[PDB]
Amino acid sequence: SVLTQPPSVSGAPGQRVTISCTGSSSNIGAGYDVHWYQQLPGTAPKLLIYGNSNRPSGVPDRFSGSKSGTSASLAITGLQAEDEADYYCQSYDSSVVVFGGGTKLGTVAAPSVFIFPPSDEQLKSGTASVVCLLNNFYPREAKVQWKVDNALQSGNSQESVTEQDSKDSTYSLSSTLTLSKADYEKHKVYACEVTHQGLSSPVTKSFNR
Amino acid sequence: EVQLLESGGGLVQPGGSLRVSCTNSGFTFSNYAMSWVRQAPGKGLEWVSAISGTYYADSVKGRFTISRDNSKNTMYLQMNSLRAEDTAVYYCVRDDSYDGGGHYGLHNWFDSWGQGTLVTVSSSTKGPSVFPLAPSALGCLVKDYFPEPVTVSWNSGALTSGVHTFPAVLQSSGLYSLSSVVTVPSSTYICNVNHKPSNTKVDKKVEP
Amino acid sequence: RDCSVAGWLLGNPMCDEKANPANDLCYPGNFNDYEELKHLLSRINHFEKIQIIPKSSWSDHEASSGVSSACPYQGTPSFFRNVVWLIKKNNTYPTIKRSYNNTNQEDLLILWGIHHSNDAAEQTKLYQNPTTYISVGTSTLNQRLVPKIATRSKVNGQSGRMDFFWTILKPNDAINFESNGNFIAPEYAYKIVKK
Repeated sequence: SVLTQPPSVSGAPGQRVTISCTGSSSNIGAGYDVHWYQQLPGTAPKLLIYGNSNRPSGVPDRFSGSKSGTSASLAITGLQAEDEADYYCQSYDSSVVVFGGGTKLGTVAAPSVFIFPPSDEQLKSGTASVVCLLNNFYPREAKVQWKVDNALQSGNSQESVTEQDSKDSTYSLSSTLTLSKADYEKHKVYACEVTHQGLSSPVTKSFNR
Repeated sequence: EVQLLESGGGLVQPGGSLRVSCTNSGFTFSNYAMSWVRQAPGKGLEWVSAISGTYYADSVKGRFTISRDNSKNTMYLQMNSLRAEDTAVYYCVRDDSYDGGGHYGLHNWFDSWGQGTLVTVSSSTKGPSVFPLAPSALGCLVKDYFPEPVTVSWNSGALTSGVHTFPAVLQSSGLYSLSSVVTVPSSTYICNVNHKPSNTKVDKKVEP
Repeated sequence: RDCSVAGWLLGNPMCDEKANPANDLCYPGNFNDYEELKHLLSRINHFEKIQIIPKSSWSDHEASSGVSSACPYQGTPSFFRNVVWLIKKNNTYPTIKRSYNNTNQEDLLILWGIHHSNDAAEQTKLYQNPTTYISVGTSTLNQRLVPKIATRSKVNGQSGRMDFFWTILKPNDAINFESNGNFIAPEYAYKIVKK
């Protein structure tokens, strides 16, 4: 199921990016075609290219496959924020089917930051968790700090990050700090400190019990 | 629309059995070959098997069985012996060929893709807990469920405005947790939550 | 050997006179003027096969494309070895300009083919162009072809048809193919010595 593909690309709007899909002389050194698939993040694959150069309808003219020897290439001209997906190439080898390993993909925004206290119901249940929100920033590299009375709390959080949004093209991240309610209520101040690229003097949002 | 529909998937134990039908309308079933393509969590696609006449990838051989009924215009995949690594969302797929009326898989592509139905191999079941993240952006969080998936709607579900439904976090508890949030500049709103295979439907109105 | 006549020339992956053969034409469609050729097809005391146009001559179209369930070789879809089925490239089927002057002082056996389809959306799938043609000429003869398109049965599992044609290209002469679609070009040809 693996041909070969680069892990991820990066590009700028309107610019051109080239997607390689390599392979042995066994499969693409055979002459079997290469097909591509554009699969939106949390959706089925959509047939992108077929027969190495051809596209079905609903597909833009900004997409062109080019097949060369044991390799093949997906190119895109006139980029858009609608084009963000995982791009896989498919081909056959001694039947079966083989796939690429896929390839993922500009103004700097400062992330809108928030901090959300715990619920009530979550308390009488059992333990308690605390969530910090960062909305719609670029770039992807970043960091979040949980400061309890300045104490940098390590061990207590897992954080998930949203795949780049379609039309704005901006990520968002929720950091969830999971605790034990007993070990929770002692102190008062609970913070979130965020350093972005657009930063200036850094930002820390918090609250009191 | 042209509808590929795969139904009946959920939690199975290792060494279990699962029969997944793909349900079809919009064309003539008998006139096309069909396939199954599966995608594991955080992974790409892997050919499972196809039928016009049956073909199978190597990882599934002898423990998977592909079967088509054009009388009822559906097709199955019988999965027994199922281990662990078999957990993937299952897309029922259309095989489309330059050479037309061919029933042939050899070289053709996949134009039409199913919606997908997640098969999970593990034990044991669960259902989530819905607590609000409350304002002076906002939304609610989902704690402690199993298996995946859940699904988050908003205000009866018709809201696409600044909404964020996060990637689920498999926790230390071995129980997925996550958050769905919305956005807004200044100032009743409910998130509508279903985790289907606990038979769970919950919706909680949010406000401070 | 196992084959018929025509397909054996076209190359017909299923075979490497014969009364009533298993494999004549693996893909359906007509055969234009079988009979005539048959007669002077024998009376040949000398024979060999050589190339004229490789698939590598075309940069503007997608060359190795058509191979079908109707023409497999050991369970794998293939095509008449010597004929070449041409598909659009990059969503585009530029009109073909190609000519072959016979520099050999020995004569030449020439054949080519036309693919008939059913739906014109399906025509749009392969050749991209709704209305196509084929026109060829040598010296005496000038041919003009158009695909007939409505719908059809399943013969050889296939709903489409393929008509093939033949000629004899004199030495120090040429042959001129013109098509923007629905065309099956040659690859290898036959040197012929008559009785």
